[PDB]
Amino acid sequence: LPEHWTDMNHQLFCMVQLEPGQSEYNTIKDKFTRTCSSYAIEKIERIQNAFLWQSYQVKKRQMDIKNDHKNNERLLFHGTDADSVPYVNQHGFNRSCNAVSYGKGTYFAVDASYSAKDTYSKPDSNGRKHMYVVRVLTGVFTKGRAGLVTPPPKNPHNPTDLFDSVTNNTRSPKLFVVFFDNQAYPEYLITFTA
Amino acid sequence: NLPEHWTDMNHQLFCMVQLEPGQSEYNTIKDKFTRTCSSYAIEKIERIQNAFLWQSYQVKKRQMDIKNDHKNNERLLFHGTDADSVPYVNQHGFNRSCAGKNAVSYGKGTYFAVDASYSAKDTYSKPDSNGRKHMYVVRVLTGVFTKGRAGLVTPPPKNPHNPTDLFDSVTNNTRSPKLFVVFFDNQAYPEYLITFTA
Ligand SMILES: O=C1N=NC(=O)c2cc(OCC3CC3)ccc21
Repeated sequence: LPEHWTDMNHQLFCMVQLEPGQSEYNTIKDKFTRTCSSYAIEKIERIQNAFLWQSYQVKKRQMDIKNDHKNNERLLFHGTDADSVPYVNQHGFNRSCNAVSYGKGTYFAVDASYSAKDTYSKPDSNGRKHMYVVRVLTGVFTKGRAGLVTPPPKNPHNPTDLFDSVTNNTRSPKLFVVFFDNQAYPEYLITFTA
Repeated sequence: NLPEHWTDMNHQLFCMVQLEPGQSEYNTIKDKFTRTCSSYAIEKIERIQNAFLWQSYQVKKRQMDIKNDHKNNERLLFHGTDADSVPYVNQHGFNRSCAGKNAVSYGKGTYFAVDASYSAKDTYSKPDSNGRKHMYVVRVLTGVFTKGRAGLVTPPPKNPHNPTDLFDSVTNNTRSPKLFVVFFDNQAYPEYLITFTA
């Protein structure tokens, strides 16, 4: 389990509220405020989910072998409604659960501002919005298209050797779509307001 | 962590191994199959050695074994499919996003049968242009299960007031289970591919 995690008293799930002004809080706050400096942060919580982390690290080791190099991982944003937060904290991201123009997967934004739209981070009855900071195994990617259920093949002559993810634009990506469980680890939950 | 009876794959991550009749491994799968499908004949039985699917599956099994209270979480079940799906299942396993609607739906997931006779239906194991039918024998993490419902995209909660604490799978009938539905990747390991004909 990672260094920066705090002790869980032999439990396998904890949401840990970060201390404002310490290094970890400042790093995550800066990634958000790059594009969302007009929003008010109520809190940032570290997601310590041992089972999700295990399953994700296994996928990461496998993708590092398959792709014959590292650099398979990116930090991305995911806005969601308050009713989905408990599910994501416990079970992560489920493609089976908005527009799906680049395929039937889970969508992650490069910019917090994109995930901050009310259609994604729906304001709850008290006006609070929720956005995850997500470790995503984007790996080797191609342009997506409507109706994909998995990424395309890297060569139609080996139809089972797939891209790891798809994007809106391969030269200047602003979103990524992954199509498999455990390709995304929800690392921080930001609670914020307009 | 690959099983010690697998054949050497020489740094490769995937191998299909043809089993020999007379070996206990071939004969127990043949018996499991013929118990309900004695009218069909087996062409061959291949052991699926997929290092990546095995690792992800064994991680999910250890997690369910920890979470559940000394349960037998794992059953050996059947899955009939078309020849066009065999290369994908062999490499990537069972994808709920590719699943057909079942004639009796207990949820939107991947279906597994207790009896080979059910998977032997032409609806599931579609005969290819040479008349070969294909059925996987599958390690499935059924865990703790309940009767499913056609609307499900995940197993239901055990308790409505704790919506995130889920059953592991659903069935058609908890007293006499004949099918299981799983809603997550890496909850099933395709262990053997049976090729068979009328
Ligand atoms: O942050 C997000 N949370 N949920 C989404 O569905 C989502 C979707 C998304 O791109 C969808 C548009 C059609 C290409 C971007 C971000 C998010």
